[PDB]
Amino acid sequence: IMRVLDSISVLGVKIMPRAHVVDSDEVGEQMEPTFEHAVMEIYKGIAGVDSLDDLTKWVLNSDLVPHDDRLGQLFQAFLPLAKDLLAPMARQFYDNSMSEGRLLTFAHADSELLNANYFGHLLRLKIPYITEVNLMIRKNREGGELFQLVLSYLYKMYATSAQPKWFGSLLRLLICPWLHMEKLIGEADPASTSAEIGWHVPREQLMGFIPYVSIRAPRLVIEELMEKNWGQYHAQVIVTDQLVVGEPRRVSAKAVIKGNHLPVKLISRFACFTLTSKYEMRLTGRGAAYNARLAFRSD
Amino acid sequence: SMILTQFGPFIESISGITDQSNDVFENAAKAFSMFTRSDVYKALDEIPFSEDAMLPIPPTIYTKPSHDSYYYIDALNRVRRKTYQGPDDVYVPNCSIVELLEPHETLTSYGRLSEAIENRAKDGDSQARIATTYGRIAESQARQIKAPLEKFVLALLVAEAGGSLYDPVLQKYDEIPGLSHNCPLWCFREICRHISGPLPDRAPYLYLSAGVFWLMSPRMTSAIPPLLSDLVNLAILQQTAGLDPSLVRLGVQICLHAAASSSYAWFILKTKSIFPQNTLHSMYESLEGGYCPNLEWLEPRSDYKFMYMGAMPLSTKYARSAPSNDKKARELGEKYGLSSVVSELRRRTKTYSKHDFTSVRYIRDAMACTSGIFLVRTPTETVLQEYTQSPEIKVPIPQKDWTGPIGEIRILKDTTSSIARYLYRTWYLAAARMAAQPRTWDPLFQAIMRSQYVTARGGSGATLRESLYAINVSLPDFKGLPVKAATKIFQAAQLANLPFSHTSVAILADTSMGLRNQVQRRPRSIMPLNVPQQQVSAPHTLTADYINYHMNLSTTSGSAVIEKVIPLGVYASSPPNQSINIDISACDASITWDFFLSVIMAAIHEGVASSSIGKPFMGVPASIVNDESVVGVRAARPISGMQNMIQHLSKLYKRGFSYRVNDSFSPGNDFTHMTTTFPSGSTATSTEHTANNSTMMETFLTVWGPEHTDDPDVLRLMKSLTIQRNYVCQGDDGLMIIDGNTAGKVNSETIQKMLELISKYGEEFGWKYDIAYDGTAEYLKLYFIFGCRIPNLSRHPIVGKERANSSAEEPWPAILDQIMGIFFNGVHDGLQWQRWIRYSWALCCAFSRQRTGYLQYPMWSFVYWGLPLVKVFGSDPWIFSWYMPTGDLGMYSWISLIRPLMTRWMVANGYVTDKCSPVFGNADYRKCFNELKLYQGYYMAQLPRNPKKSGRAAPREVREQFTQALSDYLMQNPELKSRVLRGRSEWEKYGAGIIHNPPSLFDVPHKWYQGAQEAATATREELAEMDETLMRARKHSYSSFSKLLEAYLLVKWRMCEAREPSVDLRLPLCAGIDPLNSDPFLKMVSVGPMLQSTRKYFAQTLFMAKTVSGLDVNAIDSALLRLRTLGADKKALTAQLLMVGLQESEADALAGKIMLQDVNTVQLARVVNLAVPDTWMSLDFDTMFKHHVKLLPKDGRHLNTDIPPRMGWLRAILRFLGAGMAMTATGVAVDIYLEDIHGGGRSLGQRFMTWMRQE
Amino acid sequence: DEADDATKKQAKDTEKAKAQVTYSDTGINNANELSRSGNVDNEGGSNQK
RNA sequence: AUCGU
RNA sequence: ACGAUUAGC
Repeated sequence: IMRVLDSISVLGVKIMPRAHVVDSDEVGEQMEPTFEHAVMEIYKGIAGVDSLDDLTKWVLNSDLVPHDDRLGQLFQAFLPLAKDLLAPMARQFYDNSMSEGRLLTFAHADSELLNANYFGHLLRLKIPYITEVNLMIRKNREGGELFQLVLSYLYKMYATSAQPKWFGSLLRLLICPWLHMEKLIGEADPASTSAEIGWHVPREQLMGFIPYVSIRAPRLVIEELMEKNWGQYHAQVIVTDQLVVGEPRRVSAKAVIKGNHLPVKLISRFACFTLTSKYEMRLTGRGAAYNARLAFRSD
Repeated sequence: SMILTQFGPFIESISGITDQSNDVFENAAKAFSMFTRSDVYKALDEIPFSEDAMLPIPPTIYTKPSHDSYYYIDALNRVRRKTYQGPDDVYVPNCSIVELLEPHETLTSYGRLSEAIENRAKDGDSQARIATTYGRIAESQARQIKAPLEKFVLALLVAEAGGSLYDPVLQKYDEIPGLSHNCPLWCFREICRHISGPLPDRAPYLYLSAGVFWLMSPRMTSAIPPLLSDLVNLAILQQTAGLDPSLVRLGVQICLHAAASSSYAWFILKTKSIFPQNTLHSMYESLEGGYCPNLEWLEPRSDYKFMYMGAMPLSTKYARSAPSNDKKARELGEKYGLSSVVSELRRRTKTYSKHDFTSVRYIRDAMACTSGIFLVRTPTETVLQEYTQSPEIKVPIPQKDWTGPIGEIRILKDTTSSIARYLYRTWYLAAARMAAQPRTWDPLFQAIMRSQYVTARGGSGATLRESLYAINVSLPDFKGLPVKAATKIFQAAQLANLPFSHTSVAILADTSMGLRNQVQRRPRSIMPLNVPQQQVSAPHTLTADYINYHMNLSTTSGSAVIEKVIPLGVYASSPPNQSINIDISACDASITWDFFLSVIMAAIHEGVASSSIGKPFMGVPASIVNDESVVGVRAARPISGMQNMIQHLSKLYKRGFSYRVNDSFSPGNDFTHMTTTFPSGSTATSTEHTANNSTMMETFLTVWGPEHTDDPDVLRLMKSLTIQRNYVCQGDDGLMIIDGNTAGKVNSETIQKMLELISKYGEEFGWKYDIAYDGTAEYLKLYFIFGCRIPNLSRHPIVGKERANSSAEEPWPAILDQIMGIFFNGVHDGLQWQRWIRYSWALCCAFSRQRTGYLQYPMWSFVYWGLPLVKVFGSDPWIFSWYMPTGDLGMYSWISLIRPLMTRWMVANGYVTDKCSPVFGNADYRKCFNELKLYQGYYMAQLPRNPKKSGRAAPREVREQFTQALSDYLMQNPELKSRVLRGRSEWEKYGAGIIHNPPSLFDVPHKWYQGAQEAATATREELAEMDETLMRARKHSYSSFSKLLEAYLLVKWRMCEAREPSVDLRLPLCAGIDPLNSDPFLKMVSVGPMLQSTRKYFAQTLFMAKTVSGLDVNAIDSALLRLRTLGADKKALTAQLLMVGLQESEADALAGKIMLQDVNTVQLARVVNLAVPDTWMSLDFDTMFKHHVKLLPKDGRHLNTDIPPRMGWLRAILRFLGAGMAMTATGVAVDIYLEDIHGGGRSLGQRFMTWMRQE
Repeated sequence: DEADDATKKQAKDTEKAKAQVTYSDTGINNANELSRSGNVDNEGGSNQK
């Protein structure tokens, strides 16, 4: 789905590239023992097992259906690791990712995001397909396939009790509105329709526009957008870095919103926009903190 | 000796040596006012100390590192302190501060935080931000004292200059070592001397209104300002309680070790259970005697009916069978370098083998020796440490055990194997029994419950307006008027016309922060929810109230020791029936949406379904929401208003909470935080906490327990007790009672195994029970051993006061009120009565004068405030006790006690008048009282002690639309408005102004406006008006007293025979009271303690259980009783009750009932403004009011004390008139007989009626 | 003690805190039960030495 | 939380 | 352009 969503474009924008997206394994991949390796070494302290394969045999019967008592016993050892070895690092990583841009984050369990104090919209999604057989066909996922099945069961039971909506809602929200914009203003002039919003650091800051959202809409819509006051939306911007390797000279910035957030009905219902975007300043020297405000520039 | 030379007469006045007059008091007050701090320290240096007062001082308190190596900057541009010892090392470091000081002008030797670093932090430097955060945090730590400490030190010096005091009852001087044996005071002097050094100034720091100044010196650190207050507290407690020197020396050693450590607050938090765990938890390893109360509390349990039946001797087999507390105590003493103190305590504890007074006093001293200060830390750190923990659920509810979603709620099928089924069943039955039960639909009930949360206090209105404007809906604003714009009343006025659909967006708003410090405990953060967010959680708190009222055995007790369940602790601490203390650690983060809220919302949702269709609840219309309940088909399932409430609350609980933190101690530290902890400061928190505690304990005792146990004896024990019989829970804490069998007390091993089972059981759903099995009882911070209360002195500091923000302190009358509160707290804690009275008078004199001209309060005002007086008019010293009623009754009591000597004293010196007075005779009491300033003090004490910023000028029609908004908000249902209009109609028809100000629902908006305007800063003109009012009251001359006091003085009494004892004289009921403390011991032995909870007994007196906020039930009942006594037609009472909002039939029936019935003395007393003083509420006053005060004289009817059959309510007033005298005098409470009424019963009743026709 | 050990072994075999089937909570008094141990020799003496 | 700076 | 903001009982 990431590969498919990467190759999606309607107007002169990219909807969801292979960026602005954090993989579920990416939260715990950057540790000296990974979380997968950490939970691999769990047969120690459990009687009657001496290896990961022995643990998989002991916890899974011939039916490949989990034995309730044994898996419930094993969760009592799994949970302390997920509540002491993962949660602080996950919180730090999520906060860092939120600081340097607005990104869509994928996670395996609801409690994984909740216990890390994630600051964002929480969506629970399910797919029609059977995930267990997909795990059983996949290979080389750092350990045994039966280990993957048991670990998936552990994350499933770890999650809280709440009804997950279907993936169709999010996918339709992400894709469908843009096609109507292509139908309407695809024939229209590009520069006349194009518009964007971003932070505006004042010129008299010796050592700038950092886009926040981009709106593609008919000319009348953006003309209506112009006079709306993008004020009382302050943020502290820390922008110091070597150039991000890129098509244009562009350094990366870090903005944190202190006041409220942008209401979507304040933007429009007649105009589409982008859900995720990275932060980078449009232009060297050192960096500092500037209390900037929003601004709406167009052609 | 300079203290003697400058204070000679005053010590003799307040030590029972000579008479106590006003001129000496005023001269001493002036001398207190003009007394420099350096002079205080010189007088301190004049003290000729001795050995036994000297304890070595480590050299490492002064030499400390800097602050840079303790803080850092993390991601998101936030300032926080790096930790060196675990995750709790987030308190104030003990590092030096000298390099951050710039000298202040007008005095060279003092300085404050530099403005250069402040600006360099403001514009964005990192090190400057760290330095200013450290400086502000140290300022906040140093600013935790009521008043400049030198005033308290000087007051102690003046009070203790008197020496030993004679005891009228014991007929001997009190053997207490003088100031030469005061270790903490010597430590204070040594620390001040070492810090001051060559510099002429001697004060380490000076405490101003807003901010304090530091005396720069290389030996100055940040641990000094709490250490000084701690030592002064210890010295005052030693002087006023007779603490033995050894325990105080140990406490000072602990305090110095805490100061010398890395962090004072962190060390004192880590070592806060040294004394209570070595002494209270380890006595009576071997018993040989003593007496314990033989309490027995009746089978009616929800009413707390306790009975006392003598005292039984202690057998040898009633020793301490609890597991030994030696290993962990020794390990803790070894870890923190306190081995000597722990060893001394353990060795000293074992020497007490009899349950006499001495052991209880030793326990009291040990518990008092702990350090009581208000711990402080940066808000961004308490937020990050308290709101990030989450529960650990090891066996969660299986996913297959739920169903399709009813909107955002899934009902849990009763086929589940999880333990949540019983919780769901209990909450479901509670919700159903609520919904069927009919009082929840009368409009008055809805109005009351909607006005519960509308209070003149902040509720995060800025977030509300931001969220509500995010949807382009505009709310009115009010400008130019002086009301506060950051209170929930403002929000209620703003949310009047708006419907629920528009305001439903604000439910998901981000709550603002709150904070308040606490003694020897980490500070608690509080999140106030906006008005609709309080509104949406009404069914939750209501069904929790139902659970706590009917299903379980629990209490919702009050704040003070007087309004608490003391008997239950006395019963649970008796040796035959040992008890278990159960506490839940971090209950705020305990309940989340995974288990508890998930079960509870569904239980409430389908609890009300089949009982209330339609019939919208308060301000929440009914609505429609689909469900996918059964297999594939989905219905529309119309829901009531309460269920829409539940849906909104369920989305709020499922998503979580957003918590804005914008502190002031750290610049550039504003951010937001998402947390899953249940909100504190909401309406429903404590009720649901207690309900869940009771339900989980019950299900453990029933189903989970026996399913996970093997031994037969533990099973026999577990099948025997249930929460309805022996379990009492209030919020976080709880207490369980194990009753004794025929063969003594239950075996300890079974209890230990059961506690292990409880610990195992609690971790399944994310709870960590903090269980202590020590043979004692703890509940609501009350300590009992062997049926004897123990007041924790250190938990009530004398100089401490919590302050979260950096706001300036209130003016001088506020500190007067605070001193009076300190005296009352000392009264409740049982100090040495003579010494405590003397020290209270010393503080009284010290804080009695303030300049602007100068203003002074004559002593008599302070006497009217309730402080007893020692020796006046040449009477016997130490003749009045502090059970004196405060207020008018109190003046009457002592004046009538000492009247025949007052007249003689007046006549003996130049006060003679030919006119004869029925009260004082031929003595010119008018001129004498005017000269003595007694009238001036009596009248000035009644003036308000806060600026009259209420009533400030406001532009018109703006206040009018404001009041209209509150009126519309209060009364949305037309029928209630119709009731109020009717009540006014028949009130105009019948009331005819018989009572001047009848309470009504239309005046609630006015009271709310006044209260909302009150919570604001007062301009200089308001303070000027207040001082002018005090000056005018002082300068004026008054002809006579108030009408009530003159009416009281017409009554004469006689005291023949003392009561027979009600408690055995060898039974220790409470610490601090013993033969060494004659007055409280004799008072309690003669009268007796109250064996019934005061809350229910006071509740049964009221006619109406509760009323709308902004009105007083006491006021309503007083108006009703005035309209009975002053003759009025029944219709007047019906109109009044209609104006309160009661329905016409019920109002008529209640008025008819009230017309003819008689009521107990308390309610009748309220008719003339009399209530039981808060001091008496610790004793059994009801029996004295009923039996031991007899209106019939001891020699039959006198034809003068003839109460008419009309105005029969006079008996209650006479009962308090007698009881005040019976309780004021020292020694044994004495039976008191009515003697004479001057003008006659009918004349006195006419005087009371002509006063009632006022106000 | 040997019956208690058997009960614990059954509890482990069942994977619960308490086994439903127990050999120690039996209501029948069985104080005369003797189980073979190494205390007594074949001749009838005790193996103190 | 704008007239205090 | 910055600034004297908070629970419930």
